[PDB]
Amino acid sequence: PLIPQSKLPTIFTQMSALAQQHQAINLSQGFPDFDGPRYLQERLAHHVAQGANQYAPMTGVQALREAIAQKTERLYGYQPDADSDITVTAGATEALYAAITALVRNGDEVICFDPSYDSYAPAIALSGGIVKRMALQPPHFRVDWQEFAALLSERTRLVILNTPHNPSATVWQQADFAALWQAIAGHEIFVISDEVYEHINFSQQGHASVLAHPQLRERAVAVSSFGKTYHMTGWKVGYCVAPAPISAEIRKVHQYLTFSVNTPAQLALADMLRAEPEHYLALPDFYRQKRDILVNALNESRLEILPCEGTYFLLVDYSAVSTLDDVEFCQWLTQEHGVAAIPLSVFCADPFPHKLIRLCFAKKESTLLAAAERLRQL
Amino acid sequence: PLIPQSKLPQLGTTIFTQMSALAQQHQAINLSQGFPDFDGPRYLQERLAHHVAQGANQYAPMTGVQALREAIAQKTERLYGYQPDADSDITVTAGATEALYAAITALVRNGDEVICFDPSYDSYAPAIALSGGIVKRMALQPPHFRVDWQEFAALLSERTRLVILNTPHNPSATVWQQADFAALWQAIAGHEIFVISDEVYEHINFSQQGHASVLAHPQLRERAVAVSSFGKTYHMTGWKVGYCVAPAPISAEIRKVHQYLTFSVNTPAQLALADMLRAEPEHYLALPDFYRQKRDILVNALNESRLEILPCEGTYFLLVDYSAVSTLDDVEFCQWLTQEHGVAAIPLSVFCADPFPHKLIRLCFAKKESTLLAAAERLRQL
Repeated sequence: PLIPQSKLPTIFTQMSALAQQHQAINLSQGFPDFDGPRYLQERLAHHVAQGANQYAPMTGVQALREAIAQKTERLYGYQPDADSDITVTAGATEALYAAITALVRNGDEVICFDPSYDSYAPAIALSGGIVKRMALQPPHFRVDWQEFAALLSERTRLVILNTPHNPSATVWQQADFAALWQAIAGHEIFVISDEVYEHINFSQQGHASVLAHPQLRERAVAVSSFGKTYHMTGWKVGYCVAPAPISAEIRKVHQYLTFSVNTPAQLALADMLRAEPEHYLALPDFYRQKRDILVNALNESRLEILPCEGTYFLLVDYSAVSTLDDVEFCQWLTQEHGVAAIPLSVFCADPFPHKLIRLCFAKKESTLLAAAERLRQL
Repeated sequence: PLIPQSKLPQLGTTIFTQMSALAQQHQAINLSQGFPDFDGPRYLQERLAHHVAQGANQYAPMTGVQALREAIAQKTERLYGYQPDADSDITVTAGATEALYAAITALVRNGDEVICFDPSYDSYAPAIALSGGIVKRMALQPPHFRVDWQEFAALLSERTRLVILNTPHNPSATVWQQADFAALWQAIAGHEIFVISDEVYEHINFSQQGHASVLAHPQLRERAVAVSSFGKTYHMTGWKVGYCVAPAPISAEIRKVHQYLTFSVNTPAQLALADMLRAEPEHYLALPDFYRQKRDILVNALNESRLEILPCEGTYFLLVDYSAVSTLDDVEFCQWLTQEHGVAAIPLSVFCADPFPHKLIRLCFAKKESTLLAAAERLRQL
């Protein structure tokens, strides 16, 4: 038995096991416990039946890329080229890995922000990139542009940002993108904007996308996730929008990663985009309702809430209630009050000196109400 | 305007989409496409809809749905005589393509040398390059494309880290026998050389002994990765669901990569496939006879044409030598054939990194009887 030497030297699985062993309300898992639109499900079955089950084009089904182009135009006032700027991928996860892999060379420095979604770091490492982390500080987790400016070097190749922000639930304002552009304008720095929660922004101001900034747009990759937008994360279909030159390099990697993406699913997704276009304009109110169920319960609790601007996650400060560290507090919470959450420390590379936990409210009303009742015991 | 330097200034192919475009322009029988022109099993499609309807549409486990991994485990045991561990040895991926990229990315470090065999499936090389690995090619020779073990031994070095073999072999339609795997073990037994066996066409082996898998060899097994594709087996290439079998330690590393590649794969599809595996195991057991019938339609047709055929031992591809018909190189010949005789084929030279001094073209017989009969009637005129 020959053993490989890892080129990359379980939390989410503990919580669901502890939540199961103690019948705790699951608010840790970052996906819905309700299903998606059946129109989409119905169109999938229709395309499978019509026999559209063989390889799809490498860049994605034509109808889908064109439908995505139109959506982009309606939303951000600019129309990408459907044949060269849009690429369908097996989930946003693959788009991120493809974009990162296409842009990061050995020794390149990539600026990221913590707390962070855990998939960026590994991809950057597999391409031999160096991660430079900015530690966003609670409660507002705003980007300290002066700290940012200091992280730049001649090796800075890419900036990966996530907005709305998982796990902090904060969002980037138009002004933040303006500041990013002012900071990287004179440098050869690419931008990857993880905007999978693009339709879950509670500001009246609306979602501020990198695609709305004319200059950043020409040097950036926007990543979206259908699984996240249509409440069906297991469908694994996403895409990225980027200038032709950049999308071309994303495609070179993608083509050998998976080559093509589930064909029926794509056609179904195309139908959904064309049949119910204003569908996402409703998601903000849809999730704001769910968010408040948890917020109102926590206002009668010794637990404190941080402002939730986006994503379907919420941050809670348990200082007044306990002295334990977040990881073990969550274990205590699950075991003593039947509510499972995720400690914010698992999203940080370096020590996080705070008493914050992440709660997901992308759940059925009954789940949120049951959670609310238990949160009110603290 | 920012333009990225490509990590792959490696000019890439459009040979397949171009042949199809030429075929439709001249309404030619398209035998160049490496996928069915008929649909998959109805039961599989039904079960997909069933799981979608039952709400099984959220993230599946990172290593794949538990039920699919066990069904694969018991299938492996029945076929090759050994039962892998369902939890640690099997990993579901979004197509064999991702299983290959993941396995290759997890084992190839910068500078590592990987031995490959031409003619070759075009996805191995680029994945190796992205990990900074060095490709060392063996040029299998017609008519039998048998491995030259002396040539192989010569390619080995202290930097050889991996051997990628594809059996049944696309595009040569040849296969590895039990003795070939025996030879492989003898050749690499003393070095830190891992093996990746692309066995997507494992259920399309026309041998009397049947498909010889790397998984059937006790020693090669604990240092190898077998790659499978459900899309190939169930005639629905667009479903993109594959997997790889490897020892816990190797799977552990494949998984570390896969997890950040796609993380999880279409959940309802995985459950649908598991049902298909448990419910109708006979579907793959009858695939050889199913394809031998389609193959023979082409074999008998050209048995009077002046074109010659080489032995097709596996895959749903067939090699045709056109020496007695034209002096054109294979690329110009396939164009001429599509335009003048209405039958689209793929030149074998596009599958080779180095010059291929032969007049061979690849035909795909994974087509409806009506498609194969029409092609047969046209190939007759040569």
